Amino acid sequence: EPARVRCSHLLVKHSQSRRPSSWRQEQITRTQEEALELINGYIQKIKSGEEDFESLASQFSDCSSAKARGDLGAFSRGQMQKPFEDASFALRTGEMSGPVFTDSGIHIILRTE
Ligand SMILES: O=C(O)CCc1nc2ccccc2[nH]1
Repeated sequence: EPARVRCSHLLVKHSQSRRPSSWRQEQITRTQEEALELINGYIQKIKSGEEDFESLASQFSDCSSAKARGDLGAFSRGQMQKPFEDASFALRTGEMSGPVFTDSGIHIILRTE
């Protein structure tokens, strides 16, 4: 295990998220069900090739790392919420997670380093 991984991510928030607003929407109104549908819709478009992970994240991620095309930079263990940390460290570089759940909402993660 490396000390640190670098990942990008795409966050979809929902109305029950820890903090239900984002840079792109003043109040998050979508239900958790709609959030997971969006996430799965993204996974299937990135898989077929119709959409690009980092373009989607710059447009639609509810995390302000959208401005950096999803890039969170490098992080060690003990910094990120545990489910996000665990999914990140289990990816190979270039590999994308399935849906990942944290208090902030639902994520997909791309390990870059
Ligand atoms: O806008 C916020 O409240 C923070 C968004 C957020 N929450 C995260 C949790 C884990 C990793 C990245 C994350 N980005």
